[PDB]
Amino acid sequence: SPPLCTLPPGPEPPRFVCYCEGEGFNLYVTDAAELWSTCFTPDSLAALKARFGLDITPRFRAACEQQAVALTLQEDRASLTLSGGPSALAFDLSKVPGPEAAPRLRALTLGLAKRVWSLERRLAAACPGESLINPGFKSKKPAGGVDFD
Amino acid sequence: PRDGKDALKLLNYRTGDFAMIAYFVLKPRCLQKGSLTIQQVNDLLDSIASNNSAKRKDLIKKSLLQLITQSSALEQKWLIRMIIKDLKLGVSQQ
Amino acid sequence: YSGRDSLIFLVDASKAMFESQSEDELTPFDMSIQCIQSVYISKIISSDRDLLAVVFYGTEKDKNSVNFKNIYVLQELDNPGAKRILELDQFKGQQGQKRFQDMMGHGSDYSLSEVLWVCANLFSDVQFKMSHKRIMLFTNEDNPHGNDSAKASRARTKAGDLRDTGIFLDLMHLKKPGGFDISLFYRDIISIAEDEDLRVHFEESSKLEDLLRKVRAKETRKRALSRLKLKLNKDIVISVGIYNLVQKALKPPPIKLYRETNEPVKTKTRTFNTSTGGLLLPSDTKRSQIYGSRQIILEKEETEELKRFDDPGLMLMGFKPLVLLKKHHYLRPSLFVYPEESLVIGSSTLFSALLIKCLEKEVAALCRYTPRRNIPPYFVALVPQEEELDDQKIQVTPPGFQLVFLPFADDKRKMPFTEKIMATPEQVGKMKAIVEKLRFTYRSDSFENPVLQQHFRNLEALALDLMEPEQAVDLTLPKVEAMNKRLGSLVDEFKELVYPPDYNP
Repeated sequence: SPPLCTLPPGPEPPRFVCYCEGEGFNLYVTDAAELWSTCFTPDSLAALKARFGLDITPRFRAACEQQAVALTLQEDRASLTLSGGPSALAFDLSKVPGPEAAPRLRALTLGLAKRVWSLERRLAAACPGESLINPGFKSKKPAGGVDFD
Repeated sequence: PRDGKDALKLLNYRTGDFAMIAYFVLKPRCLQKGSLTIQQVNDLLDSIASNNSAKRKDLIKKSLLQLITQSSALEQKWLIRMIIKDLKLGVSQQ
Repeated sequence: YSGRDSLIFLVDASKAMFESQSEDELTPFDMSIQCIQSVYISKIISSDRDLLAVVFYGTEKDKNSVNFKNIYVLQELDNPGAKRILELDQFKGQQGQKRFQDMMGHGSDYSLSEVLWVCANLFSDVQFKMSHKRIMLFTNEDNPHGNDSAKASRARTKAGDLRDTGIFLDLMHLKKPGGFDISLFYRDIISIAEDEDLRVHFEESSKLEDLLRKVRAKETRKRALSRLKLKLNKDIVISVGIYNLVQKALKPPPIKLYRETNEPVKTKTRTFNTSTGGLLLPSDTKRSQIYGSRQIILEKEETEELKRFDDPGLMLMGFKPLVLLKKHHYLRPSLFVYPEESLVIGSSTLFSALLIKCLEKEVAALCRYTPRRNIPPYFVALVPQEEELDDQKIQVTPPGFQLVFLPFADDKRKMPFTEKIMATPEQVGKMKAIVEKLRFTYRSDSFENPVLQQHFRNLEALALDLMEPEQAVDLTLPKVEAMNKRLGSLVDEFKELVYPPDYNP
């Protein structure tokens, strides 16, 4: 159950959708046309964890369920604020190239469709040739001699 | 078959008596009507006892095979109980 | 396959089996007797170490180890012989049919559970190790227990017990007036039921024709001639077994019998001094060779030591392209080398790697071969063999190495000098036409040894006291009649082109 959230989630149609995957895990936020990813790396991830004293996945899921995620966009930069723990955590993202992202949107759409189908289904129910005389010896055809073609 | 259910049941009788297990095993195999009289059964038992005294198990095996092949499952169970010397008919010897 | 083969023939003796529908058609009982006799002959020739038994059920008289009624055990499990064949033949004819009826009887009730029980008892009475336990049921009836269901359940239970034990049963259904329905009652008794063999059979079983097909050839079980050692290096070593996929067939050795009583006679030999008249042993003898006037004396141990170069086994030397292996450089039949793995672990993987690499590179491994101690070494070539299987996944060429002996210089002989004479194109074309006319497909088993077949037939005639031995047609003849009829005028044209008129070959 990969956590995800939408903004706005109220009666107004959502504009942006945020999620996480592959815990090179990077938070992906998309407007269905453009994307923003953290592009985390093991060294950068370790440095961030040390700075914040650190898994973020449980906190991210708790915020998404409680809709405690704050978005900000400015040109190609995006800022996320996550709340629910002792101290809110801030993350930055840059506009990932479109050519590299197109497979990402395709995979996200396919996974969303699969999840929709699965969750709807779940909610609905709620030795020829062996010689007979000598076993173990293959039967042998009688000698036909010379049969001209 | 040594590994067949009947063999293990006969061997693993929790050393529901052995006679009942033997009767259940022999029910699908034995006949419906025997042909041995009381005198023949007594003679076979006497032969088995004498051969056991004389240390000759071949004759014991032959007599047991004859008894098995010429009696019905109920007869086999009653013969087993008689050999074991434990009937428990519900009425005392007195 | 380790052990012997046990076969029990169950021949039903009901009234229906003793009646023939149409004229010029042998009764099913006689057909079963002939099939049993043919199987006995085939077992005697191919492998006489097997065990065969004959049991009749449904007869008035009874002969069993338990005294079961309506069952007769004509022949207990024992090696086949001429006496049993003659006993079976005694019932072959109509007079034999009458003899069987008089001394055995027919038309009596029976239980399939009883016959299965006596068959199992017979199987359990064999002290030898039995590799295969088989039963053959000759009966034209398909619904024997149609008037009783308890007997059907007893037979089902007995068949299940036999199947669990390891007994393999077949039903050789015979011709019936109405028809045979295997699916009715016998479907649950046969060890293996084929989907095709489900419809009603209005004719004889196909297995009968195969059984009646007599086979005259000794069958030898797989056996390694020698578990030798292949040494790529003084430290690298593997174990490989040697087999003879092709071996010359020799008639059984004769035996000396006493004319007066026809009993085996023991043959013994002795050596003694003409002067002392005392027995001598090989250790009290010397070997002498005379060259002109000189005499050379060596002990037997020294003579054995003469032909001693290296320990028995195979020693690798190198790899040679297959093109250098001449087809005409043949000295002895080739052998088969296959990894053993029962002596040194990890040899199978090395053998497989070597095989695949040699196949890829098309290179044969040259080696020095010493089959046994005190044997001069020879040079052999191991050619990799690719596992070849024909349709329906039946192996025809196993994977391994083909060991071919490379002739030595002494083994080669020089031919006399001859002057080459090229043939003109017309004569070559005529010969091509003749060859194309005489085209024919060749297979490894397209011919039979006439001498061995004739010897087997003569032995059969002598043993069974037959009037004459059936002449064995030999396929090794060239049947000149058909070749002449097919060639036509090609031979005359070729003779005119090549042979001068005043030649008279």
